[PDB]
Amino acid sequence: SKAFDLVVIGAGSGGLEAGWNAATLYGKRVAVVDVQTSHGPPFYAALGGTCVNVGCVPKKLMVTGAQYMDHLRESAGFGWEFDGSSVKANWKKLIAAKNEAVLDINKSYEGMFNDTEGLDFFLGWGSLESKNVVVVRETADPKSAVKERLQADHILLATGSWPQMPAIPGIEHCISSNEAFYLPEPPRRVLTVGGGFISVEFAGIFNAYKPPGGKVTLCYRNNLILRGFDETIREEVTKQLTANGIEIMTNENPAKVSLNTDGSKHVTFESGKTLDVDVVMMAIGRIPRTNDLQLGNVGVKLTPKGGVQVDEFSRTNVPNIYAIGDITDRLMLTPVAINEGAALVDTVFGNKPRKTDHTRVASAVFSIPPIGTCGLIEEVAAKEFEKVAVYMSSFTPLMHNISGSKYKKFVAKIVTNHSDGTVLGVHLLGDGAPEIIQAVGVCLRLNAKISDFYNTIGVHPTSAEELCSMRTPSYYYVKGEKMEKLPDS
Amino acid sequence: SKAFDLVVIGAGSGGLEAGWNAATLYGKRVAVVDVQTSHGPPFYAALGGTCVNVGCVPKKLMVTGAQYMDHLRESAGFGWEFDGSSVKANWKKLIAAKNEAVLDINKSYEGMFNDTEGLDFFLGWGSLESKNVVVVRETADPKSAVKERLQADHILLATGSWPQMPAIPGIEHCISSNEAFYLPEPPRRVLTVGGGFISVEFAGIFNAYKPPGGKVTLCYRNNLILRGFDETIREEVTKQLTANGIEIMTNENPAKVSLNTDGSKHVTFESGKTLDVDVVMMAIGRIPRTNDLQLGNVGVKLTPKGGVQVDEFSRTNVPNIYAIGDITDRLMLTPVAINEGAALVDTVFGNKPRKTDHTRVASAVFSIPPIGTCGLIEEVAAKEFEKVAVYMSSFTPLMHNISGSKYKKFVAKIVTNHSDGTVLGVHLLGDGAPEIIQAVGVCLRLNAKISDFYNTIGVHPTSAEELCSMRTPSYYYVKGEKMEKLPDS
Ligand SMILES: Cc1cc2nc3c(=O)[nH]c(=O)nc-3n(C[C@H](O)[C@H](O)[C@H](O)COP(=O)(O)OP(=O)(O)OC[C@H]3O[C@@H](n4cnc5c(N)ncnc54)[C@H](O)[C@@H]3O)c2cc1C
Ligand SMILES: Cc1cc2nc3c(=O)[nH]c(=O)nc-3n(C[C@H](O)[C@H](O)[C@H](O)COP(=O)(O)OP(=O)(O)OC[C@H]3O[C@@H](n4cnc5c(N)ncnc54)[C@H](O)[C@@H]3O)c2cc1C
Repeated sequence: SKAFDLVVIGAGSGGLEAGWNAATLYGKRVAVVDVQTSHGPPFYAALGGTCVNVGCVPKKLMVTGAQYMDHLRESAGFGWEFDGSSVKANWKKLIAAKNEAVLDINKSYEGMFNDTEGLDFFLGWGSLESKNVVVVRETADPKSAVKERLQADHILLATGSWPQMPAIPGIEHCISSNEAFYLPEPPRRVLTVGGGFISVEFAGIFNAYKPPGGKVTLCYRNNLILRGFDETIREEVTKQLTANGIEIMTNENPAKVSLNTDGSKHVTFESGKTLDVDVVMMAIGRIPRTNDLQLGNVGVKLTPKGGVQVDEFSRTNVPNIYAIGDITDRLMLTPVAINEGAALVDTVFGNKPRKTDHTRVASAVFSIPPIGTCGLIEEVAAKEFEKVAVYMSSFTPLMHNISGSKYKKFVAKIVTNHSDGTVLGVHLLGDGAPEIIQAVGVCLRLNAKISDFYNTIGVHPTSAEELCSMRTPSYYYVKGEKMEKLPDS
Repeated sequence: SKAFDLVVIGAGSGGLEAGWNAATLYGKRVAVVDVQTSHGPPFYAALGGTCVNVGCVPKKLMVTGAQYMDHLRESAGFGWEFDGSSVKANWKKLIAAKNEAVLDINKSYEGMFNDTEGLDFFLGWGSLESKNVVVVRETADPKSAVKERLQADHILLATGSWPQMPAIPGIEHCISSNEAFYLPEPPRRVLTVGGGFISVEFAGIFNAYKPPGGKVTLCYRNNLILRGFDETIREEVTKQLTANGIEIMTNENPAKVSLNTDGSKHVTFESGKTLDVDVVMMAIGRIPRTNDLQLGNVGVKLTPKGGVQVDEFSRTNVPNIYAIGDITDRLMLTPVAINEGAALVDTVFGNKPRKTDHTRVASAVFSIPPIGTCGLIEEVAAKEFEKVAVYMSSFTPLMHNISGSKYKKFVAKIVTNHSDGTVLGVHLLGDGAPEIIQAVGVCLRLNAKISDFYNTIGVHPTSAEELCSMRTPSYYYVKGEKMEKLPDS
């Protein structure tokens, strides 16, 4: 067995940050375990994590590809002429370019390990033998051959999450986001199941790359997609996906899937409705990846919903064992996992406690058009504060009247504590929204007030200047009650 | 003769804000004077101002159209196929769409005047008869017939600026940005004269719409374009314009222009080099429009360079006469002019003095790719502060390695006071830059430190998140001198 200050199980976003920082900033001896060195089947995730291999990085490339469908059409309003009937979207090329880009990242990460002293990679499946020993095996099977036994002063659990699949008849005919990344050809008809960001993101990707006579359908078991997001924006994204040819089935959920004779899938819904598609993609949730770690050997406690139970400092109930990222089933974001890994390492090896702030985190949805958001939505804020103000701007930007995409209304909302003007949340929908919101996150850290926004001089002409052009609330909540104007008193 | 609380000469960015505020917020009687009711020849600007008619608004629509040249090309990396030889950029269509959009704004300003009590528009040329009378005439000639005599308690000068044309033989064969907006056809060969934002922005526009066998040349009298901007950005923009097929002639300046027998232009540079082009667009500066105001009648004082001299509250040497916007030859931006207009009105009619902060104003250049900037460049900071740190990131984002535009390095630079970490300037080059910098403007009003950026959680994947990923200075200025590391002293 080999001895290490820190052993990390999972070479993903959080795991690599922790490992890199411990080794290069604190001079510790670090071991990092992952199940394969490059993306794709059989394990999908790999060295670099979910985000690099089957997540943020590849899907952003694919969304960027999808945006060209809109660009090509929209150029005509600006005088661009070309043979429309010659236009074809080559999925095979997209996927091949994506694969090369992901592989290049895989390769650079193994170059990092090769070049970095005291930071070593171990290929295999990690699990807990005792509270000081990580065993590395050939496969996920607990009975597979032992490759390595790693003695660890500290153990970090960073194995992320995995797609949830519903227990319905014909689930074997369905796929998840994992497989979506490797489809040999683009589906003519596809059902995306779920109303969260993965389902909305992929619907837009499939919508652009669909062969002729194609149809993308997204279904969601409740009334309105994208729960947790601003309600205006939820309603507007629904309208804007619809206007780009995507069918949105709300209050619907698959009961059953079967094969048609030609090989296509026949979906039956709980309500009795039916749909024939070429691909059914489940995006109904991601669950912490705890099953292979043999946590019962050491008694690391889990949450009711299956995450590793931690405190604010990422500590489990076992003293030298920690958990960060998706395995904790909190905020499933890459930069949050990274921030968590860095704080952990500062605490443990730097001996100066640091915890990640999980509030006021800026995030994005790469829908078409995209969402950018930071902080509280108005419903949540109205429950915590007696007086809240909402500043709303919503209209089609000029260039989209010219482009023909008149449906692309840009939404900008600011939610404040109206007692002192403190900005509680900012919510954006439209082109550039993810890029705009980043520095907004810095503003909220500094406890910006609405006056800090409107007293800042705009950049003209942009969409972002709308954030600096709102002085009078559109409406209020007074102890939970929505109203246009404050009572005369 | 008509009596008014406020008479505004010039119905542009600053004038309209001031007029609207005085009428609607303070209930004053206001007159606003402009020379045209809609955009275009002979006087180009009109109701709405330079920005609405021959500036920011149409310019941005035209750059947006220009971006499609890149989009169509870059789509191929993501699998998009089409008949490339069928591609045509219809300049006439762009201009027609631009015109309708501008005209729509012209028309809406007329409804504003009609619906608003005590806010009236007068068509004609405004000038000062005396301290308390603005005279409106048919033309700029002070001998032309009087249309109106407006008795004014207060007078606001807001006539903006006008293109500078060098005194060279054959200047009559050259145009400015004004005429560029109305060219009947797109020029095959064009020379844009100047290294500032207008010359660069139009170079990009003409480059996208040029007919077959076209060439855009930009010339600049000194060594490196875009003086006043970040040095890394100046160098990068030069590289990236060149890579998109624009010729940049540095250390060259037109000495004369003559008309060829085919109507094209023969340019001779001070060096003796020559170049044949179809259009010569002068973009060597903009100078305050003071001549037609007959300021000598009242003795309003001008600065050495020709602007109306004002204090920080926009007051002239004459108590009831004020000046804002480009006529003051300070910061020539629409939102600054607007902010000055609002502050002046609060001061004069609210009797609570307010002034515009001309520091840390965010701004953009809509080059391809675009620049976004706020605050000080490092050479300027190194003079005001004893120790400054520069945080720098410059690389081609993944998508542009796939797109084929490998020359598109995104540049992010933060300049700080290294004594306390206070952010002094932020400078960006690349897609989204103008949108990213807006909320950065808010951050600098809040006196953000570098640590406020790097302790903010990133939105991934974005270009903007680079701003939150820089912890270690790339280099420093100590007592005005550049060095990679701080001295041990
Ligand atoms: C389709 C999709 C799109 C997404 N888009 C975004 C986005 O746009 N922005 C964003 O911020 N986030 C996005 N995410 C979420 C983001 O990918 C995760 O939040 C982040 O990757 C979690 O990081 P982590 O360190 O917790 O784990 P991961 O990055 O998932 O890394 C866990 C690693 O552990 C390995 N592993 C698992 N079991 C073992 C074992 N027992 N032994 C050894 N190794 C093991 C896995 O192979 C994996 O590489 C997306 C996710 C998906 C699925
Ligand atoms: C090509 C170009 C691109 C630009 N791009 C941007 C940009 O992207 N972002 C930005 O912030 N700024 C931009 N600007 C600058 C911006 O347009 C100006 O800073 C702004 O319009 C100035 O506002 P103003 O109120 O001072 O004057 P203006 O908006 O120019 O208004 C002055 C008005 O007064 C009228 N007038 C003149 N003389 C008389 C007279 N004697 N009697 C009656 N009326 C008169 C004129 O017709 C004009 O309408 C651009 C300018 C140009 C030329």
